[PDB]
Amino acid sequence: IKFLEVIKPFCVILPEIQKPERKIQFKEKVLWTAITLFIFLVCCQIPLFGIMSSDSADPFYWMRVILASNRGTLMELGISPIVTSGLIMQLLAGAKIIEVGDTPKDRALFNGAQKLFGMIITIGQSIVYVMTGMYGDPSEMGAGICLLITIQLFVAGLIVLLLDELLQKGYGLGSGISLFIATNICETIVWKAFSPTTVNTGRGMEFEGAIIALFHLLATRTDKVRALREAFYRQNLPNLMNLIATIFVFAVVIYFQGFRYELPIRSTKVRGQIGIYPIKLFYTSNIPIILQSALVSNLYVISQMLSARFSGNLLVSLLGTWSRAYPVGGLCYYLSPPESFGSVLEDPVHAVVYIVFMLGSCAFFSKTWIEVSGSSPRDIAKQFKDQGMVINGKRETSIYRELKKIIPTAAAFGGLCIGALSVLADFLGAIGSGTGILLAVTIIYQYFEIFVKEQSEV
Amino acid sequence: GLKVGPVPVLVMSLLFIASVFMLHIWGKYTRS
Amino acid sequence: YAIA
Amino acid sequence: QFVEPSRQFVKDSIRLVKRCTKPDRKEFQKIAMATAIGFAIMGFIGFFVKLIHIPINNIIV
Repeated sequence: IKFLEVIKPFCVILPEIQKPERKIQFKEKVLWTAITLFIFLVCCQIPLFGIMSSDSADPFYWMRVILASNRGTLMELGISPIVTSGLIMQLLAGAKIIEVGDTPKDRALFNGAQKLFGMIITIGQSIVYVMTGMYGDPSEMGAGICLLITIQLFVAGLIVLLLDELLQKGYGLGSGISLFIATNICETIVWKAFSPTTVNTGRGMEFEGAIIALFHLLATRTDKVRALREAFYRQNLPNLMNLIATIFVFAVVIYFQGFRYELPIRSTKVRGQIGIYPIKLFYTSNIPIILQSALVSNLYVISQMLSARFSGNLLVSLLGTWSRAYPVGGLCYYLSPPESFGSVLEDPVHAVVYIVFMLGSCAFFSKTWIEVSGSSPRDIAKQFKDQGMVINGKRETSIYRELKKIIPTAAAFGGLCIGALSVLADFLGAIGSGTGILLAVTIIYQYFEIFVKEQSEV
Repeated sequence: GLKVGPVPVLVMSLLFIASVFMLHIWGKYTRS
Repeated sequence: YAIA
Repeated sequence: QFVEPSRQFVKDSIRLVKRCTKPDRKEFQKIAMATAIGFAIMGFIGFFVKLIHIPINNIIV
């Protein structure tokens, strides 16, 4: 322990959340979760003070769903401090610079180091965000205004880590990453259905919310048949078919989320402890969706930055050609969903490649994650040996072999299945999209599975 | 170090939220 | 996304 | 010869699904209601937070 010791004085200077005196009941853990997400939601509606012009094209638009970010607000960075600092912690632990340990004083030191790097990432990303050209020109903005925006994003990033740690310490129902990602996705879907925002294009005033539009169209046009057709088949604004597609995808993903292989196990050390070890089809809950989205979104940012500066280069053009900003050629084009059914017909190769990439990457990410997160059959077999658990119909030596048959298939096929559901949601035009809806369903199921876990104990 | 509870975090979060509102409210008055 |  | 790895994967995936425990009607509505409640809590709290702040942002900003 050499790296954690030198930064130890700098770790304790940040606020920490008190460990609960006793376990909080699930009733009040939901309430603190609701309070935590309410604070995050309020912070993501309050714009930064120093913004001069939010008119330029947004540079990080593709991570906004997976970073729980909102451009130009206090939640501009979103959960980026949590994701990046946690990544540095895993990379440092994986490469043996630091040790996570098990001593309560060592775990607190590990938490303090993660919080310290979250501030470093928050400050580093705040400067990068300012210099990207958003909020206006930094030279015209001024040193004081640019510094003030960094201060606002620094305290906001401190709040996110404080809110994230609040959920982890035992007051909430999980992590800030899962809660804040799902909260924005659920907020977006409800907004597309109930927003009172109205837009006029000449024909009249039309509500942006699909359900509000249906009631407005029926009343204004006196139960017109065309009003129902417009409410369901609206291309300019969200329509009811996209909402029905959203509900259909929710139902289908929920059905496959409940798929599980139930291993009948007994304990050999302490006899009488019998139970079921479930191997879910979605073995990796939503990591393949996050890993795929992060890979494509990060690749999009790199492609646009290289296209703007080093335009004309063959390698830059191969990485992606951009024409709002959407890919039209290069590698980034084949990683984007088809625009419409006509787009599939005119370019059948891109639709096939996108489906193959979406299924292949999610299947590959899922099977790779189990070899990193510690859910590989060898690591699960070791946990069985540590707890003395064996499978009913199999010998004590044949625990890893049976796990080798189920877990690698569950990860690879589960990632492929969760990759296909995102395509189906995208191809059906579901409000929420493929990544967002699948993220929302899987995160909510993690909260439901906590409820049944606490209920089963009682 | 300092170990605050869940309620101080809610208060500090609302204090920062109010401070940013004060920045805009002051900004409106100092520019108009 | 996660870039240190 | 990528056909054999793909053929084995399909056979293993088909075998896996047959031995998985599918949600019943009772199990489906328990997760569907939980997801609907979870979606409603996050979706509608955020809906009103965003709706409240539109006049607030206009007045303050």
